[PDB]
Amino acid sequence: PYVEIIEQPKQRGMRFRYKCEGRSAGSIPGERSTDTTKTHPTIKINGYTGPGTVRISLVTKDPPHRPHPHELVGKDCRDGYYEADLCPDRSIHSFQNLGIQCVKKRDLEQAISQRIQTNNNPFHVPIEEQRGDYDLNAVRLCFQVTVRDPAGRPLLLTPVLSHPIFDNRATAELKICRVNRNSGSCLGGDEIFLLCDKVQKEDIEVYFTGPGWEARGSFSQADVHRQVAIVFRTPPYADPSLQAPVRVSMQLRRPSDRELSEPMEFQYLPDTDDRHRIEEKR
Amino acid sequence: DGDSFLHLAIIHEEKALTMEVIRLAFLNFQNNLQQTPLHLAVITNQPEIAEALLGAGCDPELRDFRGNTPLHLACEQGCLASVGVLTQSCTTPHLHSILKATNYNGHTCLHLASIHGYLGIVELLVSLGADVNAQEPCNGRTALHLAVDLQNPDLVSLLLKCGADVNRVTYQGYSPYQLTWGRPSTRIQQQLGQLTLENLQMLPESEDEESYDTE
Amino acid sequence: ASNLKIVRMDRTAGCVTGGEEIYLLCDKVQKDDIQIRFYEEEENGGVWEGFGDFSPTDVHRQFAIVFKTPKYKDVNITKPASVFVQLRRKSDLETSEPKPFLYYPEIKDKEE
Repeated sequence: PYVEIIEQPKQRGMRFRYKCEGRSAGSIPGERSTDTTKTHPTIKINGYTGPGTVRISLVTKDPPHRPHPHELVGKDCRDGYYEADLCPDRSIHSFQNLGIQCVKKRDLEQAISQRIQTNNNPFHVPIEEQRGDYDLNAVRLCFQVTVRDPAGRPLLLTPVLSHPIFDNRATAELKICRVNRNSGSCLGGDEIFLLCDKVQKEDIEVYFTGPGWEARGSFSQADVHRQVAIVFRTPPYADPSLQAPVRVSMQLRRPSDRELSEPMEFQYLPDTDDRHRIEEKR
Repeated sequence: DGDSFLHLAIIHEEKALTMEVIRLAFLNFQNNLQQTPLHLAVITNQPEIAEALLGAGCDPELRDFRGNTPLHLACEQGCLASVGVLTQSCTTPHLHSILKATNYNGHTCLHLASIHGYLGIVELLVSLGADVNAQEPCNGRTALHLAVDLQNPDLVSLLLKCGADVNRVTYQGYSPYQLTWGRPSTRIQQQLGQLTLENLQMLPESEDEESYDTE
Repeated sequence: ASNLKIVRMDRTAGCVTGGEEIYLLCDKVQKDDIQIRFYEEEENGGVWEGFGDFSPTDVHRQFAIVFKTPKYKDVNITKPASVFVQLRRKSDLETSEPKPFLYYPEIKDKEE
């Protein structure tokens, strides 16, 4: 009897745009989206399946989750949020279309007017719990799912918040300062501590490029220590039966703009003598 | 290689040759790699030679240049036979004993077997008394943190039925689930989300120029 | 603000000879007000004290330290010895929680 986001939206990367220009053209990508593979904000209902509705509104990033002056745009959207029927045949609901339309502070006093007008306040906070500090830098999608009571009452499920999604910053200079290791097995799996300048954990990776080769270092968003260090494991090299060491490039890469830091040489090697605690040629 | 009257015999698959039966204190030292004959038994993958523990081979450190005990070697190589033989050796029931022993990386036999996804070795170990929730010193990760990092779903469901505490954190205060963010496996963030404490699920959000988990 | 905790260490073992580099992640530290103290309780009650060789410039952006292990009190022991390592502010002498570190011998160190 609950809604769980299975595919959080991509946090960094998307630029909140204004109505004057136009509606949009592109929608909020899913967290697992790559520059080639597409995904979208996806949810899943538990303990239930059948008719019903889903409402998706914007809300602040900070605890007192107040409605947000920005207004989701696109299909099934109106007044500022999204609202459509729930396909009864499946329990997983993805949104292939959703756009964050930003409001201009000069008219933010109007946007909020409408918010309470259409009483679009998922967590319904009082008018005194709606201060004037609106972090227009971010926003969080709110999932108001409605269904049927085991009897007849339209059961309104608990509103689930997505990870805040941010706007366009750009521009920072990816710089690798130190690396405790610039050599490892061709079978990959080597842990490496890398010290860098400030980086964002939802928008960073370690790009290992070679001649006609390319892989990424394995690590979690949590392995990004305070924006200035990254602990990850090296990917397997193209040739896993390497007989002679091979130099490869290793760099910081910001996905949202394809930006790359200066390359640092990295030398793959075979497991030869270590793969069996030395034996051959006694 | 300060070989003994057995390494050569050992490396070279031999009968009584590679198994001189005697039956200054009869013993077997180790090479420049700190490998005792028994380590070679495992590395070489010849249980029988190991089967013949005979004089209680190195009962204290019995380690290598990386800090592994023979059983450690058996667990990262994945030889079920050796884990089987090297387990009857009546010493592990002692204190500090192998099932709790760690190499110079603070890795347990359980850790090494989890790292290489040997689901069967992990099962036998926990069965024999290994702490499924034992932590490794670098970051305090349990084998469940490693299964998530290794993105092994088969491994994580197996640590779950072995008693792995879905909660329990790292020196950075992260539950295994908090390590799923930014990774691929939806299957992993599904079999853990449910189990994990409500406030051990999300990641810190740029707090006071630092953002610690707190623990 | 500047609590003292060792978050992650790329290595938790080392040779008694010392000199081995090590990356250490931690909570906010000031580069000129911090040290890495290695130590072990002794038979007589005193403690062997050893420090990590590093300069303020090694303290990376307030949350990391690239340092070099000190030499162990006895570089010729035959079996590894467990000691403790910890951070310490110079200004008030507070330390992070005592963390286990293993010094092992060097069967391959000098002469041939």
